[PDB]
This record gives sequence, structure tokens and C-alpha cells, in this order.
Amino acid sequence: QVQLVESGGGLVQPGGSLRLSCAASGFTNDFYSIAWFRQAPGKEREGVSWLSVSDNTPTYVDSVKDRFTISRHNANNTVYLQMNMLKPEDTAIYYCAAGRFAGRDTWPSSYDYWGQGTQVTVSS
Amino acid sequence: QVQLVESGGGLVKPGGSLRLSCAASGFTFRYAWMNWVRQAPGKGLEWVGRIRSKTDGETTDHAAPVKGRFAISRDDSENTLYLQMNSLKTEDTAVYYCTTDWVRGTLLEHDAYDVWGQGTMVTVSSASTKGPSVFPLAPSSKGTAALGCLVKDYFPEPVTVSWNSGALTSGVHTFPAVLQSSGLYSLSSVVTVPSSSLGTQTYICNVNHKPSNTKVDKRVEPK
Amino acid sequence: DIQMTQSPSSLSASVGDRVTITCRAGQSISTFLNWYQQKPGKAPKLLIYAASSLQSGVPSRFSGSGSGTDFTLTISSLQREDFATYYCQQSYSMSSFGGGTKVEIKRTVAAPSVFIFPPSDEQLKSGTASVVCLLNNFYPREAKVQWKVDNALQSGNSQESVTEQDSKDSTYSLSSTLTLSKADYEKHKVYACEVTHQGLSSPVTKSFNRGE
Amino acid sequence: HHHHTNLCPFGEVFNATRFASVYAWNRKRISNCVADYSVLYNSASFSTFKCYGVSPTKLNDLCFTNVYADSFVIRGDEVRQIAPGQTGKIADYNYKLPDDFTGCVIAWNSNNLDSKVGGNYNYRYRLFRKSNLKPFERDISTEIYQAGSKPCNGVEGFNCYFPLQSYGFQPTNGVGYQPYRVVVLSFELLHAPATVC
Ligand SMILES: *[C@@H]1O[C@H](CO[C@@H]2O[C@@H](C)[C@@H](O)[C@@H](O)[C@@H]2O)[C@@H](O[C@@H]2O[C@H](CO)[C@@H](O[C@@H]3O[C@H](CO)[C@@H](O)[C@H](O[C@H]4O[C@H](CO)[C@@H](O)[C@H](O)[C@@H]4O)[C@@H]3O)[C@H](O)[C@H]2NC(C)=O)[C@H](O)[C@H]1NC(C)=O
Repeated sequence: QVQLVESGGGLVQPGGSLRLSCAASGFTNDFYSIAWFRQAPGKEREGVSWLSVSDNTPTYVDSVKDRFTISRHNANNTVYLQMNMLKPEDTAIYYCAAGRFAGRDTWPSSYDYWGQGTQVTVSS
Repeated sequence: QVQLVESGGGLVKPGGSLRLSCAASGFTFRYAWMNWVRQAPGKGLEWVGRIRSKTDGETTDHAAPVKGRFAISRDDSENTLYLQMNSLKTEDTAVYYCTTDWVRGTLLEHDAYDVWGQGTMVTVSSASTKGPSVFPLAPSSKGTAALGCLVKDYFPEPVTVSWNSGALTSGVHTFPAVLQSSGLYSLSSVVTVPSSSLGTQTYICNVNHKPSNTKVDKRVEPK
Repeated sequence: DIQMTQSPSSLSASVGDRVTITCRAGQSISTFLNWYQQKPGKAPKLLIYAASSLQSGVPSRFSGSGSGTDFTLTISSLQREDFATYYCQQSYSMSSFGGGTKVEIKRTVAAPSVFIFPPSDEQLKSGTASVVCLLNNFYPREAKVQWKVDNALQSGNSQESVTEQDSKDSTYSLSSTLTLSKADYEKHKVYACEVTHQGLSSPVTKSFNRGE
Repeated sequence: HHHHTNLCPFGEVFNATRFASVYAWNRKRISNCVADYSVLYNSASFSTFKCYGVSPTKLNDLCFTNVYADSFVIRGDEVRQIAPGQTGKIADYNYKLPDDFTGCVIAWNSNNLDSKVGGNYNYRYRLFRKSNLKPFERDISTEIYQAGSKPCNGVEGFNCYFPLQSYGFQPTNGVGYQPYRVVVLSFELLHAPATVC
């Protein structure tokens, strides 16, 4: 029923940009929330950006605060993560998750719905 | 009626051994952490050691001054806390308290001692025990008169002195002992009373020296 | 095992004053800090736990504050019975106490009442004479007791003991014990202690004649 | 000073020096005061902010008959159990949210407040119970729990255990084992035409 479809990753040079997209289908209403988790090689999943859809409220970690921008296009029911000024630190498998609530959480176990993530690698 | 009562303790030779008991009442003993705290004569409080409830592991910690020489054990079956002291030194001379932690229902603050015992005295010395001689301090002739008792030439600390078996408490001053040059302690206990009660009221100081099993009831009559 | 440096070790204050005591830790102890009050001859009494929380039943004039490394215990308006020594204890790593702070209360001057007690005949049978001079309920603590035997000023054979400050009337009491041998005692007649104190316009002398 | 217009004492709840154990979770009713929830929702102080049955932005636009602030401390891995329709030792035996929960779940990492070298064993949770908690139910009993068919006779032992276990909050714990402080704001709304409020 609920399914998150993911795309937008690839390889870029340090300083370039990249646009991730998360397509959420199977939601009855706008009362859900989207989060972006990235998993560096060997590290645990860590959230970098959140969007509560019902109230249109974004949230970022300090480490990507002025470089990432999260938004949703109401038409295609898709949440976009615009990643500018990418650094080699940002190399990870980026996932998008979803939960039936309005808000944000740092714990992956608080998100019931996931999508096999896209790879983002930044080097030269 | 949360009550802790320490036992054991007294005079013990340098390098010797001694074991202290702590009797718990009024609370479920096996769920409370118990700590030992000591206080040398005229010095500050010093933490000796801690043992946790068996539910929380029953793990023990000891202070650096006593590590390797003191051992804290617990006997939940008898509601008793123990402290086995070994290789005792003179700096181990102190009044030893057992304490339990602060628990007010669902609220809990470990290592905050809210119930203490009366404490037991441990004197580590090579000297020998001696019972005190108790002499009357009679009220003289030359509105309120004063009388008392002299608890002289005893060792080790302490002695306890009451008046009229606890019935006389008002106006009582029991002075802290002094160490005489003879290596023995001397102590006086005095009490002020109306001059009109010297010929109709009988005054008796009850001196108790548990180190020498000495019990003395001394009547004080005007000279 | 963290060093708790308490200050001041002593302080003097009057009824109604505002008192503050400090404990500083050798490293952060979060808020695992407790304050204890110990009265003479008694066990310590828990006043404040978790740096700020006040023990059920302790008067409201007590309060604690602090976090990390520096903590404060405060008495808003002092009282007579609040006289005691205060220790702070950290409960973070193991358990250590502070050096303690003895709070001495202040009051108006009070002259001592002076009594003298001859040696008991039961003690004279033992071969030693002990003469006791009592200075009752005075303030301040400073007092000089001079033993005089046949007007000869004694030194070397007397000891004093002073009571802890009374929790009610804020006064002290002093006991001086002059000790002679029986043979030495029976050579002299007049035994006196001379008490000099701020509350006395001139020294008070209480004396007796041996055998009267 | 006291006036019905002063700001809600949310400081007393969020910044309290000590929290309750989750088995005996605190409940503070909030009345006669004004609140800016939009300031709480956008605070980076909180790592967990999830509202249910109402959006956080419009909390200031609504009318309530009652608001509760429930608080407690759990370990980090257990934060996901403070949500509707969850199971686990906390959701089953300590604090249960109803499936029609109306309110917000707020949590932040409190390692620097509640952890202690050697372990802080103040915080405890219920480990054994015969049945799950009803929503918003609180069980603070410390009676010996009976596992096997043999009676317990008020003492620990064979198939008879104490029902509570203490967290051992050490600063060096993994984040999943670090203490987190939780505030649960639940609301009861006014029955009113939306035209009003
Ligand atoms: C929980 O506690 C934190 C920390 O507060 C700290 O401890 C308190 C007990 C108290 O001692 C505080 O002073 C201390 O910081 C709270 O976080 C603080 O929140 C306040 C207010 O939101 C912030 O202080 C503010 O700083 C602003 C500039 O950066 C300023 O706008 C604020 O008011 C100023 O302006 C007004 C006029 O508009 C003026 O009248 C004031 O006098 C003032 O100058 C205020 O100064 C702190 O930066 C925050 N500190 C931290 C560490 O977060 C938190 O609010 C509280 N939460 C709850 C729910 O109680």
C-alpha cells in the first residue's frame, strides 16, 4: 500500500549540486512526515532533513543547514531534497522514510516506511 | 519507623581486625542501597564504602583510604549490613555510620543519605581499656544550685551520662572529654537545679562505659 | 573521588542574617550534590539533595542552587538552632564530602555563672584530688580561668572543656579541672578559680577552704 | 506574581532537575496560562517532536478543555515506543498511548543530566506484568511478580522476581542506551463550531 520511490543520486565533484526525490504513494491524507536518513560507510543511519507535510514545516541538522533545501511539490506528491555545495563528507546511501505523524524524529525506528536508498558519492 | 542501629566497635590493636554490624528496621532491607560513612573525632565526614541492593547487582565500592583492607557485605536474610575491617590503623579511629539512600515512594535519589544510625566508635590503639571512676560534684552552700558528676580516668571513648535515668534533662551540660596527660580521658556532667529541691529531690547520674562494661549510678548529695 | 572544596570553613552570623556556603568540585558533577547538617553529638541530617531539592520537612529558609562545578547552600534568615556544621557531598563518581562549614551564631554578651566543686572524699581515698570550676551559659566563647591555691597562681595542672554552642540561648559552658595529689592537696587551705570574661566588670573569684 | 495571562510554567516541566521513572510517570495538568507551542515545535532542543491527531502549527489556534504534560525518562532505543500502536516493555508495562491519541510526543537526549559515573540507577522501568497497560494507565505496584504456577509468597526467587529494573545510565553508554527525557502533551478539545475556534 504505502510505498516510497527514490531517485536522484549519482557522482559529483566537491562543490557541485544534486537533487534527490522521494515519491510517497498510498497515503490517505497529508497527515504524515518525511525524513532523509543517510548511512555513511560503516556509520549508522543519521537524519539530515525533515518535512512534516500536513503543516509544511522543514527541519535540518546544523551540518547541512544552509546547503540543503527540502520541499514538496503537491502535484506529483513528491518531496525534493536540493543538495548544494556538496562535500566529501556527504558521501552516503541516502534513504527517505515516512511515518504517520506530523513532526520529526532522529530515531530511524520511529519511521515505519522506508525506500531502498540512492547512492550519493562526492569525490574528484 | 526507619531505624538503623550500629553494633560492634570499640578498642582494637593496631594491625588487628574488627567487624561492624548495622541492624535495619522499618523498611524492606533487600531493596535499599547501604553505605558506610565515618567521622574521626573533631574531623569531617569521610565516605567509607557502598553496596547496592541485590536487585541492582549487589556491587560494592570502597574509598581509596580503605581499599584492600575493608570489605562491605550484606545479609538480607537477617536485615544486617556488615563492614569487615582488617589491617586497622590509627587513622581508622572514627565513629562509623551506616546509611540508607533517600526513597520517598516512586521517587528515588541514590547516595543521598537520609536515614543514619547513631554511629559506633572504633578506637585503634595499643593502649588498654580502663573503666572510669565516677565522683560527685556536690552542690555547695555558698536561687539556683548546680551539681554534677566527674567521669575520670577511662579509656577508650566514649561514655554516656544521663540524670535520674533519663527523667532529668533540662539544664544538663555533659562536657566533651579531655585527654589527660596520663593517656586516659576525663569528663564531667553537670546540671543546674533550684536551690529549694536540694533537700527533697534526689539526683543520680547514670554513667555508662560500654568499652569496659562499666555501669555506675552515682547519687549526688549536698556536702 | 572528586575533591569537594567547601568555603568558608567557619563563619560568624547573627539571628536573621543571610548565610551562603559554597562547594566547588574538581570536575563537573552535574547535579548529584547533597547538603548535610550535623549538630553536636548527633548524626548528619540530609537537608538538600539533587543540588536544589529540599528534604521533606526541612524549613523553607534553606535552599540550594548550582550545577556542574559550583554549588551554593543558602540560609535566608538565620535561626538559633540552625547553628551546626554543614557538609556537602558529591554523588557522581563514588562519594566524597566537603571539608565542612561550621556556622557560629552571634548574640548579646552574657556573663558566666561560676561554681566551684571540692574533690569528693571518695576520690581523696584514691589519692588524687580533682577540683572542678564551672562557667555556665556565657557568650562570647573567650574566657580565662585562673586557678589560685593559697594565692599561688597555678599552671600545668588544669584542663578545660567547652560545650558546643547551645541551640537555644546561644551560650557556651566551660569546665576547668585542677588536679592535685592527695598529699599535695592536703598541704593547702584556700582553693579558688578566678574567672575573667567580657561580661564581667572585674574578675569573679569562687573559692573554698579545704575542710569547712 | 500570578495572573491568568502569564506564560505557562512549561519551564517547570521541561527543565525540571529530576524526572520521574517511566513506570511512575509524572502527570502535570496545565491551566490558567498562555502558551506558544509554535516556539516548542521549532526548538532544536528537541530531537523528537511528533504530534498526533492535530497539527503542531495550529495548536495555538485551538481551544482546549484540558491539557496534560506527562513526563518520564527512558533509554534512547525506547523512544519509538512512545507512540500510538506500539509494543515493547515500555509501551506494554509502563506508559501506553491510545490509538486515538491527540497530542505531541517530545524527547531530547539527557545524557548530560541523568548519567553518572558508575551508573545512575535512579531511573527504573517495569519489566514484568500479567497484562498490558490500558492507555494512560499507571501501575506503580512493587509486588513480587509470579511467573510459574507456584505462588510467590512475597519474596524473590524461583519464577518470582521483582517487577522493576533500573536503568544504569552511564555517560559512556551507546546512544540507544543513553537517557532521553520525554514530555507527552495530550489535549482535550472544545466541542464547538469551527467558526468559533
Ligand atoms: C530551559 O532552560 C533553557 C536554559 O535557560 C537557562 O537556565 C534558566 C534556568 C535561566 O537561568 C536562563 O537564563 C538560562 O539561559 C532555556 O533556554 C534559554 O531560553 C532563553 C529564552 O528563550 C534564552 O535567553 C534568551 O536569549 C535571547 C537572545 O538570544 C533573548 O531574546 C531572550 O530574552 C531577552 O530579550 C527580552 C526582550 O524581548 C528581555 O526582556 C530579556 O531580559 C532578554 O534579554 C533571552 O535572553 C537562552 O538563550 C536559552 N538558553 C539555552 C541554554 O537554551 C529554555 O527556554 C528553557 N525551556 C523551558 C521549556 O523552560
